[PDB]
Amino acid sequence: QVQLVESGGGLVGSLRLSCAASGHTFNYPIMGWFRQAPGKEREFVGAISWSGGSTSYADSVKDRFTISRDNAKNTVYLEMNNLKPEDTAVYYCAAKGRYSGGLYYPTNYDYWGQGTQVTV
Amino acid sequence: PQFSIVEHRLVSRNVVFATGAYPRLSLSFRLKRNIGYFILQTYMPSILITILSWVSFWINYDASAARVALGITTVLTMTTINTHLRETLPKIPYVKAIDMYLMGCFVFVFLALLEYAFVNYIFFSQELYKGRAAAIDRWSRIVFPFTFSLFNLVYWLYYVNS
Amino acid sequence: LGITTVLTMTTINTHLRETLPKIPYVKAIDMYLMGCFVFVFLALLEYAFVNYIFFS
Ligand SMILES: *[C@@H]1O[C@H](CO)[C@@H](O[C@@H]2O[C@H](CO)[C@@H](O[C@@H]3O[C@H](CO[C@H]4O[C@H](CO)[C@@H](O)[C@H](O[C@H]5O[C@H](CO)[C@@H](O)[C@H](O)[C@@H]5O)[C@@H]4O)[C@@H](O)[C@H](O[C@H]4O[C@H](CO)[C@@H](O)[C@H](O)[C@@H]4O)[C@@H]3O)[C@H](O)[C@H]2NC(C)=O)[C@H](O)[C@H]1NC(C)=O
Repeated sequence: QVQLVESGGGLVGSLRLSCAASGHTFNYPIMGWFRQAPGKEREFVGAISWSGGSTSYADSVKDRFTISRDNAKNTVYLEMNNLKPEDTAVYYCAAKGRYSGGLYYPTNYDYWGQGTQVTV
Repeated sequence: PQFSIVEHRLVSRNVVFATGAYPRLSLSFRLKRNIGYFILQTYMPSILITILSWVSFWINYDASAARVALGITTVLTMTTINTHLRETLPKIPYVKAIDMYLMGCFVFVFLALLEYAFVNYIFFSQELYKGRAAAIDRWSRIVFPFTFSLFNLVYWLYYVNS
Repeated sequence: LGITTVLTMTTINTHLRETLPKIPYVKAIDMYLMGCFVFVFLALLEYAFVNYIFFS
């Protein structure tokens, strides 16, 4: 199993969220960020791959946000640059198995963090 | 393992042949190699063998057998390092970066034996017979490490930075 | 004797170079072999200065 914990929540601008992972992360090469708020479905935000560094972003945050990693610390970071009011949501860090399906779908992610509320 | 994909790019074109113009789509990847494997396996052993050469200048100059054995062993090992690698990759007819590095190291370890030839000739055959014998070793114990370090710095500052 | 052991330690590395994929990161066995090498390498630096100090 893999355990995730996140930090950087609370009311807001610019901000950084962080996700720390422990356990058998080798079975889970890709880490993804998701967000949700009342009355709406969970949204895909972006993803990072351990040891590869490749990223992809949802068009709603493309060119605004960026995601990075520290392989030695086993931490994943999402740079909340240039926030806007509609970004209000609980942001979840999650892990994806090596042979799960597409990135954009939350059902493909096994282990989920506690999630940080942000207010804007 | 060997590469990390810096980027991928999508293209669309028409290609013309004698039989007509045809649609083309192209998918491209920019692959950049991971140097850590070669640092651990090839470059570091070459440096260590080069350092092993400099032990020659600390052995007394009248222990000819030891000086010669160590120098010739270094040269032989460097030649074997040179020849082993090129079996793992195509026999392409030009010098690669690692080839230039290994040939420079060969030059250093070869001059580190021509140096013993010089000192021995000056000592046994031609201040020359007492002092100059020690003077050459005294120079070399710093000159060779200094020159090799300068060469290494320049090599990396060419290939990585430009 | 010293240099001959140094050659042998590298000879082990040149074989372990072959049996496994050309991975970038250092493996547990590599951490051991390079641990042995520094012992074998220092064992030659030991005489290098014993010779120097004695004949100096
Ligand atoms: C790996 O290596 C390969 C080969 O080097 C790379 O492939 C090349 O990628 C580039 C993009 O990075 C491609 O250029 C684009 O090509 C298309 C098609 O252009 C063709 O078709 C047009 C329609 O008929 C035609 O007009 C064009 O000819 C005109 O334009 C060219 C411009 O180069 C000019 O030289 C000619 O004289 C003509 O004026 C041509 O036949 C096109 O859609 C793209 O245009 C964009 O960029 C241009 C920049 O000037 C801009 O003006 C446009 O508005 C638009 O934004 C662009 O030219 C190129 O065709 C590929 N070459 C081959 C041989 O496949 C690949 O990128 C590398 N990959 C990696 C990952 O590194």
